[PDB]
Amino acid sequence: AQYEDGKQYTTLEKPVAGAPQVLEFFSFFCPHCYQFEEVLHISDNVKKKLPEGVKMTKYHVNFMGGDLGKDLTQAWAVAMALGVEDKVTVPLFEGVQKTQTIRSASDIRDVFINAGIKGEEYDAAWNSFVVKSLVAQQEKAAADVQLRGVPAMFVNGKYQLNPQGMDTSNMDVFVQQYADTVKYLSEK
Repeated sequence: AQYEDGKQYTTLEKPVAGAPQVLEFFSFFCPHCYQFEEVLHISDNVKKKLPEGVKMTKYHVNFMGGDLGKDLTQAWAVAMALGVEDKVTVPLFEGVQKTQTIRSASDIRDVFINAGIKGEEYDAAWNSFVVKSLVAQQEKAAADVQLRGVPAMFVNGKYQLNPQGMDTSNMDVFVQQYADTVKYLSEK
């Protein structure tokens, strides 16, 4: 076939019930994640090709960058709770990987302040049990698929995208193949 298990995707031997339709994992420490966000805009091109009725979920992971890695997962929870993902994603990536000015939880906070979120609102969110439970969700979703690498995308908790099985001559063509693959899997 044109799409083949083990080539553009793999099947989880242990399907995850009740999983989000399109579930993406990343880390601000993850160099291909940076490319995926800044250069390729994968998440955005996937959405443009997804059906009607399909929600997209994106979670941060703990296993990169030790203590700061965990801070970043909590910060991403704050971003989801406040609905400010699209304002902090780029400065967090650049602060961690480009300028390397994110070295503590306080520096993470600075990124949110500079993006216009008020200190009070940030600190209240950061310490909230709503964010606590949002951190729990991120961990449990990653735990469900025993995740040891990012970037990763899973469709309906049973298929996992396999970008190594796609040509990277052309960045545009790679993205469309990736997105078309998500669409196919979606309709599966």
